[PDB]
Amino acid sequence: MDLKVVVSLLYTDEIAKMQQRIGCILPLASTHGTQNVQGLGLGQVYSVPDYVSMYNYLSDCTLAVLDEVSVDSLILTKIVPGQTYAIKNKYQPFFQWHGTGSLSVMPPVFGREHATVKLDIVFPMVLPTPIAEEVLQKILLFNVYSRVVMQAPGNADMLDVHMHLGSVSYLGHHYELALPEVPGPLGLALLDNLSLYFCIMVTLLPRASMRLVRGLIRHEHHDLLNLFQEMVPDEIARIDLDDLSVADDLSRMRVMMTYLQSLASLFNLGPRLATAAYSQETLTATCWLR
Amino acid sequence: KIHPGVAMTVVRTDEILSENILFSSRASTSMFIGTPNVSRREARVDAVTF
Amino acid sequence: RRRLQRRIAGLLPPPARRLNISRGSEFTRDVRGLVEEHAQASSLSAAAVWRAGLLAPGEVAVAWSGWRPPVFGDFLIHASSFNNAEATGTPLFQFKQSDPFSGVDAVFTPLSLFILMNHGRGLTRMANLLYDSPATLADLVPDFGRLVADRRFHNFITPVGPLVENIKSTYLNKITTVVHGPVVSKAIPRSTVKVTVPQEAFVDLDAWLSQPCPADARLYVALTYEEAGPRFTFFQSSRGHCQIMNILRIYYSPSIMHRYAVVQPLHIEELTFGAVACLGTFSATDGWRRSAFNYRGSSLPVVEIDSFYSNVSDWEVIL
Amino acid sequence: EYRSTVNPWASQLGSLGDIMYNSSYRQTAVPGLYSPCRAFFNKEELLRNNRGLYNMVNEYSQRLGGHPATSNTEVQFVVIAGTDVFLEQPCSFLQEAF
Repeated sequence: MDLKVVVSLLYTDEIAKMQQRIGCILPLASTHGTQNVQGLGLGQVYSVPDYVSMYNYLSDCTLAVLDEVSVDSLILTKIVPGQTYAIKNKYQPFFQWHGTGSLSVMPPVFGREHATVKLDIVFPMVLPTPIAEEVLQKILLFNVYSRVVMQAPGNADMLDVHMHLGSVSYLGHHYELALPEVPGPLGLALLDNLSLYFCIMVTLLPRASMRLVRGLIRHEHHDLLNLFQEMVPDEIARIDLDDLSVADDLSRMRVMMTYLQSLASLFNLGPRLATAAYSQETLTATCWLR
Repeated sequence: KIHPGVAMTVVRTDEILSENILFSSRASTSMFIGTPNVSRREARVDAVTF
Repeated sequence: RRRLQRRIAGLLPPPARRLNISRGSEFTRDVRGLVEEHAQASSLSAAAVWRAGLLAPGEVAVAWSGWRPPVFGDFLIHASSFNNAEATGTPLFQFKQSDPFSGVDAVFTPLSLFILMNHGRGLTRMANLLYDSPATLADLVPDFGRLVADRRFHNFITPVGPLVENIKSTYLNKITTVVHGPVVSKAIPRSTVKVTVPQEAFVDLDAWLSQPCPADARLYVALTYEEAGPRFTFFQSSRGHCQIMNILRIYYSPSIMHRYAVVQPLHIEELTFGAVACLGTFSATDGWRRSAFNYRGSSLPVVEIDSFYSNVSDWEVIL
Repeated sequence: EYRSTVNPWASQLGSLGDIMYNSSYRQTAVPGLYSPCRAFFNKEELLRNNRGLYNMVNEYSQRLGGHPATSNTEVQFVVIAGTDVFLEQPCSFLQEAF
């Protein structure tokens, strides 16, 4: 079918800055012919930063590679799950790609100033899946460990969480990170709410697991495994309460199930883009929607 | 700089950038030429590859 | 504004969905125009290319149809890490090497991937016949035993789907595999290709249970961790992925407490009992015709999933 | 015919000149360096020439014969590309050294 999208709006250094990234992708607002500036990628959501809303917005709208930049227009083609494309790793945090590696799109956690073009347009980061999940874990534990040493200095140390969190590793590629060393408490940082979801679900997991095992074990034997895996947890989490207000317990269970499912849909990185044959000499890769 | 109790035979190798002479007789092989055939092997949206 | 009428004339006609044929022996031009799907490989003449229409944008049309063009990922492997008597239709598995700049990848067919499991502890007869030395394969993974020992072997291997063409080079073999799309060969007589998986490694999950039949019953791979060396089994099923994880847990229910009884999980990473991945779909009716596979000496039983549609997914852990 | 070997630290079976060199030559070895005496020591290469002369020379010219070494690089690596390198070597045929 017809795949082009012509959006209307620049000057010479803007031409060079947009020409630097003529192989990258960004989301749109709608799959129509003509659009405005505001319907382009990550502009209306990222300017307080918050990760989960941006991942929801990235899974919300479709995606598009851009092709050419004129003086007053940006010729760009949206991606459809039918046929394949050719995109580029032209992002300033350079994660080297590999053959038949699935590519992800996460909202930019590496600061505004790296993946941007100041006119606004905010490009999302493209990087492979094990690097994606490992940088998710190593930014989340960095968040909670920064909040703990902002609360209690005797629980952890700052260099104790930079010998193991400032670097990601994938097939020998030992990259570094731009970690925000001064987040500031009471929220107000990026990934401030995802840690705030993770802690609540890891707090309500004992009240969930014990209630589930005690409710499942009375139905005598559909399976042995619910009592077979009663030995693998510690007995500290076994003998916790066995009694609470079932109004309060049910409300806690419903909130933990909702936050668990939203968190588990977010830990799945989102729009998974699959490669076929990467060529580092050309910085291009065959890719299609999955 | 005294001799130890053992002797050594070094072994190396060498690269001779020659310029060879392939000589064959007339009507040795009987080659069979096929018709050229084009085929599409990857069809993206920016540039197809033949 | 009359040229727009000619443009909409050039843009209108869809593929023919219905056709009121009258008799069969007449063979009208209209039913031929319904059934004629354009080719992909033709002789090299500009009139012949024009009738073959390969220059048409995206999909083939003589100067959309529910059909997808296949992609062809290319790989490079050392000649000893692969046997040139492999079947055409066999799925392959890439192991990611640890060097940052690699160029030469490392691909394992399940026959070759078997001897990464047996050495260190019929089908194994053929796997030792084809790939004679395990030492020529025990080094493509640098640290196999440590990687099994912490149970992060599955997230290092991504399946790449079935094989198509093997230009039998001397030292650095170049293979072409379909990572996605209709699995069809690139040959001048464009012959059909059937994906084969060896029979002892492949247990059906339909007749393992012994009214709703869909058309697309998928094929699942599964790496499992055993204390007797890890195993690669394959699975045919006509269910959803939600069903495939539960019925695979019930299928692996002896092996989990087998591993629990023999090896206590001392650390926190041994608890992963392997994972699964959809290798793609095929026809649920004509599926899995048996066949035979001869090397020069012997013959293993082997299934043949015919007219396969490759679609890889990630790993979802069994537990 | 007056002495079996002229040195007894390499010509023997489990000798020093064999046990530090005659591992099985692999292209997929993680060190992968080029050891130039491996043509004189690999027993499997020492018994690949067990065939008579005609099928030896046809198998010598029909492929890269045995253990070639790379050019155009700084330190000599064993041959791993194989597409653009091409060379014959008589020391993988007559098993001697000058």
